[PDB]
Amino acid sequence: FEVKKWNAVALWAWDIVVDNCAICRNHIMDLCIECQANQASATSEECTVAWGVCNHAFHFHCISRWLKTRQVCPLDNREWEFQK
Amino acid sequence: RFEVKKWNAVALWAWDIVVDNCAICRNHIMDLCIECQANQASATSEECTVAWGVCNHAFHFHCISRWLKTRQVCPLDNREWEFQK
Amino acid sequence: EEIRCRKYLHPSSYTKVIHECQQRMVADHLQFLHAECHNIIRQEKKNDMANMYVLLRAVSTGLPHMIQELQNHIHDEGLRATSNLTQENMPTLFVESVLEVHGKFVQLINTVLNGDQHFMSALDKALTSVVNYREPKSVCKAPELLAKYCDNLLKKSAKGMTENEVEDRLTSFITVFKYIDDKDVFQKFYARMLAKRLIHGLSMSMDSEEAMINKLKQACGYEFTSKLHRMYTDMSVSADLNNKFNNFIKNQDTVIDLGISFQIYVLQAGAWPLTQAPSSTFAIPQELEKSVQMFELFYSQHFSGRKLTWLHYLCTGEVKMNYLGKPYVAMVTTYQMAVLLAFNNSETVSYKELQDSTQMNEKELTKTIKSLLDVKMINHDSEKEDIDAESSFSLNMNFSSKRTKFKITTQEMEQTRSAVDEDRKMYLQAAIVRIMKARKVLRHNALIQEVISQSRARFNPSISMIKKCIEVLIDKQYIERSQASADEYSYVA
Amino acid sequence: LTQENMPTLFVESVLEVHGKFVQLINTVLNGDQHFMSALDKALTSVVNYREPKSVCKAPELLAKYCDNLLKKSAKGMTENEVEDRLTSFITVFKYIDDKDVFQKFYARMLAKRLIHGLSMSMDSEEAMINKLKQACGYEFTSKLHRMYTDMSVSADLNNKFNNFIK
Amino acid sequence: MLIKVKTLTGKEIEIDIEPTDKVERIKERVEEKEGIPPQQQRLIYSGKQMNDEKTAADYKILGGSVLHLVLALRGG
Ligand SMILES: [Zn+2]
Ligand SMILES: [Zn+2]
Ligand SMILES: [Zn+2]
Ligand SMILES: [Zn+2]
Ligand SMILES: [Zn+2]
Ligand SMILES: [Zn+2]
Repeated sequence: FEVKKWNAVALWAWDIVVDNCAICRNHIMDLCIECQANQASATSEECTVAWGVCNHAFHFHCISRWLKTRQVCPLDNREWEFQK
Repeated sequence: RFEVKKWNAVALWAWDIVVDNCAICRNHIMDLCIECQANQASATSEECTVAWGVCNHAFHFHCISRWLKTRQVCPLDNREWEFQK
Repeated sequence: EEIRCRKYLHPSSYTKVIHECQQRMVADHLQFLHAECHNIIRQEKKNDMANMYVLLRAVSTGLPHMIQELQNHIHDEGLRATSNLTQENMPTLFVESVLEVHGKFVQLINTVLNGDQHFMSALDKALTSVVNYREPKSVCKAPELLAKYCDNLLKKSAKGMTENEVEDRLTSFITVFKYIDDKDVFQKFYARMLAKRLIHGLSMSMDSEEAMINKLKQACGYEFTSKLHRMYTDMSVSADLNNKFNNFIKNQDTVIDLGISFQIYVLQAGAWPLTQAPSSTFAIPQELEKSVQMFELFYSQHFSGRKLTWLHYLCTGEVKMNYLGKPYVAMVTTYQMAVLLAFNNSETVSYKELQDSTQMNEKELTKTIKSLLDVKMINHDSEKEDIDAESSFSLNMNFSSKRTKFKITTQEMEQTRSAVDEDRKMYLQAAIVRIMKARKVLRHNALIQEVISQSRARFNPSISMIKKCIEVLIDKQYIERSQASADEYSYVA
Repeated sequence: LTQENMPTLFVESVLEVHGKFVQLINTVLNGDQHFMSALDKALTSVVNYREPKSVCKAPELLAKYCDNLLKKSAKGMTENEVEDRLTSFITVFKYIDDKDVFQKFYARMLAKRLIHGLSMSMDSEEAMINKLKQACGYEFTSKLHRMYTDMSVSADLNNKFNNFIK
Repeated sequence: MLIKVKTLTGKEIEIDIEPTDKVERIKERVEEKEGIPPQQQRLIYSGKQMNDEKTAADYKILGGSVLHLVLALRGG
């Protein structure tokens, strides 16, 4: 089969910067620092984005650990609640 | 003896693990610029100004200056840059 | 014609005959009516406006020209009522003028023009085009002015507006606020000027501040007021933090004293426009290091994972005199207190020797010492003009203050408000006699209109205060009232 | 309301209610600011109505209403009619009191309305985004306005890339 | 040349006239920011009052200063 044309959407951000899970102080694309160690224990699939009202991006482990003893986003002191 | 009566001071708090950084240089916003801390620390230093613009982001003066050499937009939200708070 | 067709025609053709009458009596003469439109709407002839609207809505392409003419006329009345204002009282006059134009034209459209939605949209668009009227090659002058207006309506001024009155006034403020094109700049001034009100204790009442903050939350999205709201919901808990900190003092782990009231106002570093001081590093005065470190520990254990920065920049404190006589309660910025503390240590004060104590930049240290010597708290022992590294200082005993708790520059607002109101009356004294030098006789009610016309670009004059002020010219033998006609007036000159 | 055509009928109902009442305010009661503010509060509680212990419907419903208005629909709604509706839409939109959520629902269905070409016309969304910033500020409609510009640039970048072929 | 002339309540007057200008038109702008008409304020230059053109260089060419104007009426 051949394709005459196709529309490819792409997302671009400046490579010097990157959205980061500041709780683990690592890349969103990269892993959280607590699963950076002992990485053989967990498959690290559950280290995804937890989008919410704060409109930030985090590793799920880091934000969930923060919500274990806190109740606010670690960038703005707003009531954190998962959205996506 | 001048004895103080009352002190209505203030304080600004941020979560320690979450450090605001100049996104170009990634260093601590109160620390030196990436080129200030590596190239011009000995010469002059004390010149890594925390720039604020209509973008209302956090920047180092040298970082944003080298960013503005070949473009005009803020490297966190792609607005029009003014560094005028 | 409609009566005739109802009387003589079957109803199934009622609408056609009236439609066909219009397309032969008010549509084919559209050039005549549309040429008249400019005059018929410019002089606000209300009966003529009503007839014009009832006869123009019928024609298909009849309304738009009148829409455009109303938009232009409202634009002109906006500029004429919002230009060459006094720089002294610009914000209140600006907001009041826009509210007056808006109210009068809402009255005109939705009582005489029948309040068609097209006309209301024209009002909104034109008045938006005037309440952001930039000077050529200049930034828009609306956001800062409305920020100043709100910041004057919220301060504890001597006006003393009642709570219901201030709520109604702030609803009107929302009405005039929904037109500024760059609302982002507006909350950039407002956040800066809400910082002043919630850190110097100048808010009239936290109820009013909460009402205003929450009132922006329905005219703009919750994201728009997130920076604004997080300040108010940080001062309202800061006092509780002072209570909890004093309770932590009451733990009495050791014998602890602060020698000070120590009211603290921790603020959220993100949403507070207070700049994290790039320069002017500071070393805390030794009289207060213990309190600083104990507060740091209290904010550490009782609230984990938190880092302070001790923004001395805006830190305001007060200190008692060193028994120099006439005991005054001296309140200074913490920049000034440390310098004057090292001054208290020894009468001879060298600039270089106080560099070590304060540990700060000289460019604002000179400003602090200059402010100290402006009220002559400190004196320059050397007679050289400015302050260098070798400037000498000592105590100026002979300076006296009429107030013990005297103020260093940042119930006196009552006197200033009366003086401003006096100048309003003083100008009104200097407005009456000009008409007397123009026609020498005017009616009681006709004189009031001339006062407002003379003060069109100035403050709005009160009708009752005219009567009280015009009697000042009577007993001063300037002007007099005719016996036969109370409206008739004359002057001796 | 009929759930198949809930958004447009909802907006028409609330807007006609507001119009009738605001006409009644000053044609009869001289138009005090008190009564206008009372109408504001009342219709604010009206359009915000929700089933208890459940999410609200106003942001999603008005997002879908503006999607209907800006959709390239077969009904042939003209530019003047849709722009007049949007100018009327802002009056309803002011009463939501939860606007930032509406901005998120609108933004998500703008990506659907942009890549798939379902937009009425790329010069008609400007009459919508710039009609929002004037009523909610610049940080409210900032994500939207970076999206809409990308269409009128990347497409140009298309001709700036095919030329790179040559 | 900005003006900081006081008034009956220590108010401000914005003449914005250089010392080469005449007080016949310099005092016009000073009272424009105050409220009085130009030909009504008997401006006193700390010891003398303006008359005719009254070029501002005659009054020591002071910059701003404190010109305590007289608010007498019927002077037009
Ligand atoms: Zn993480
Ligand atoms: Zn993980
Ligand atoms: Zn957040
Ligand atoms: Zn940097
Ligand atoms: Zn640098
Ligand atoms: Zn940015």
